[PDB]
Amino acid sequence: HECRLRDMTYSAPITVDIEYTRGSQRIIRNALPIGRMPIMLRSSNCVLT
Amino acid sequence: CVVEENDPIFERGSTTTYSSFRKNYYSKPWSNKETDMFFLAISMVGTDFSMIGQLFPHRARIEIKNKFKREEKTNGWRIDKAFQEKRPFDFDFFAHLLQKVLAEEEKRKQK
Amino acid sequence: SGIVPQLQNIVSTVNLGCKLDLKTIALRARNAEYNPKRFAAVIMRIREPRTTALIFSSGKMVCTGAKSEEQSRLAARKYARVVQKLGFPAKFLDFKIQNMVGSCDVKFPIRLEGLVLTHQQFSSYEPELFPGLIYRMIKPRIVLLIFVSGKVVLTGAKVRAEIYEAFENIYPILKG
Amino acid sequence: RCPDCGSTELVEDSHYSQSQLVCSDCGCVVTEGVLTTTFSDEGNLREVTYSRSTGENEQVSRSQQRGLRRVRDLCRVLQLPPTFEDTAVAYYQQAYRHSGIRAARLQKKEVLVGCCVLITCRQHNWPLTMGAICTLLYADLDVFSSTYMQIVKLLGLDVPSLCLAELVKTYCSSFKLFQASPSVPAKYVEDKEKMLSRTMQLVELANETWLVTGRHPLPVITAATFLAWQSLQPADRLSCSLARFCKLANVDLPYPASSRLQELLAVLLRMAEQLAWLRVLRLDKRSVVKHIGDLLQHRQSLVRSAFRDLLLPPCMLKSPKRICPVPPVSTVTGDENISDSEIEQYLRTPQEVRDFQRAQA
Ligand SMILES: [Zn+2]
Repeated sequence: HECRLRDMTYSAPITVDIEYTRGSQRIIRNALPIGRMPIMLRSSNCVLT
Repeated sequence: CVVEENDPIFERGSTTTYSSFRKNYYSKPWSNKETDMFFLAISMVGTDFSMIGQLFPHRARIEIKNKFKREEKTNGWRIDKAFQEKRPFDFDFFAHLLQKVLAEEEKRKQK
Repeated sequence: SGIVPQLQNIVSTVNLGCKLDLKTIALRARNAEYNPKRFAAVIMRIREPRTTALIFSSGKMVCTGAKSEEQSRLAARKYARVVQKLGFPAKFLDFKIQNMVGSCDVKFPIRLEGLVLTHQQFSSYEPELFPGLIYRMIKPRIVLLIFVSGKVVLTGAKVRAEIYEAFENIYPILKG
Repeated sequence: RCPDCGSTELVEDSHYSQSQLVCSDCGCVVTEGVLTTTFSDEGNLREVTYSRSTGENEQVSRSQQRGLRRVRDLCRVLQLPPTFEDTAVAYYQQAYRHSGIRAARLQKKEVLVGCCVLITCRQHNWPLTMGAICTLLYADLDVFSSTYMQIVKLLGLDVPSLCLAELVKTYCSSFKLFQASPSVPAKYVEDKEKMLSRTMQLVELANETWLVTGRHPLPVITAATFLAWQSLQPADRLSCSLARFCKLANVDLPYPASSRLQELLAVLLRMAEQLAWLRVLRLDKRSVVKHIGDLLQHRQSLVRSAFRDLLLPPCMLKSPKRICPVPPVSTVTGDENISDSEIEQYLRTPQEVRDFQRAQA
């Protein structure tokens, strides 16, 4: 309802843990935003369920 | 393709990072007899930073410069006292004193 | 204000009106340093006034570390005499005070945020980089480093009266 | 105006789906009908800007294009609104007008992008430390700061002060103490709102007690949130330390923060001596955190009593008996020359010259 009033989307940010190499050194991650998925109402992640 | 050459390392998880903004340049400390030999080298050669840095393999040029500036700021009286007295340039006995300082610092590290 | 600033550093340049050979003055002098691999000028240090000078082959020379204009003039004349003793027609021409840096203290703490809120167009306060506030007054064009300890450093002036008037003008701003 | 009577009291009033100008005195119209664009043609027509209808936006070097794309990706990775992107690209295009700025290295352009997005976030009350920006830049922070000072001296734009409350709001949320993840025991979990309020009160106490002036804010914020976390449960958290808390929170602890912490603890002591029950309890540096809330209840009178007995660095609080010693007046210069033996002492002897030539032969 707050998203309805404020005229903004109702989405959840995507977290990701990955691994890569910068100087041939394995650097790992734990939580990195990559985007936002719109959350359908009364879904598993929705607060209304 | 390497085989078991690098190990995984966790670094910079993309959180709020502290603003260090400091580069603490590592400077080797100064000993008592090291300060005395630096003072005698100054008195024998003058204020030539290049020559002093050449005959100081255990030190650096910027370290010698910082030490000279600190001495001129704090113990200018001793600086002038050393500059008034003169001593001829010695090479063989200077190398012998360098070896003695090497042995002394080795004994100090053994302690 | 009841407080008089203390001048600490004087910068002044002088032209010798003749060409010099840096290797000659660096080879026959004990207090001279010349390393052309990094810096192509001669560094000399005179002890009695405790000042340091830079000598260039083009004939220009600059002094630093003096406390007053008279001490800077004395150091410049000493360096001119030294250059003349090495077989060079050095002259003392076009002598003018270029810069002066002084320090002082107010003996009370100073809020570095109220100043940047009231004098934003005259200062650039960034505590994340340097603790001291940097104030730039445009009427005398003076740069001031201010600290929470109350001690203030002033620079950019040409005469002692400029430092004095800058301090007496910045004092009510710091007190308020 | 009125063509007949000359009255200039013409009023715009909405008729029955008709716009016109009429005078209120004689009721005569001077201009009726208005021409407006239709949405059927509005969606067909393409908008043209004066940045493109003048020949500009084509004299954009490959380096300027790289710089603006860097600004775009930097403001996008921070998840900033498009208004921030517009303001940042405007600031970049304004700063790129100088000849000394356009002729520079890639490091210079990158640190300029960093400083531009920093100013952009500083404008609309968006706190963001320079460390988090330098982390996303392929350069060092010293040259970044030097270029920042240079460009703020050259342009002289508005630079708001970093707000401490918003910085605390941004910094406290980065901790993982709010969620009961398997990596942290359930005893360390706390509520986000209570911890945020406690940290805000503690950083306000630090601000009013001269602990935000000069020193970096982040160590003070870390000390404040550490004291808050300890006071929330001293039964099971007083035995820990700042290093243990930073290791558990997976956050790089500031080096001076502990020292800052000590100073704050000292302040707490200077408050605990004023309260009767606390001054009878005879607390110490360790047992003072458990009453921090009480110290935050009546902090105003406590800090007033503490200041009626200021804060300065410990280097100058050693009772300086000689403050700014006056140097002796020695502005004399003799007549023309005080002495000439100084030149004889400063010159090199032929033996010394030969030794110098042999040393580095
Ligand atoms: Zn009419």
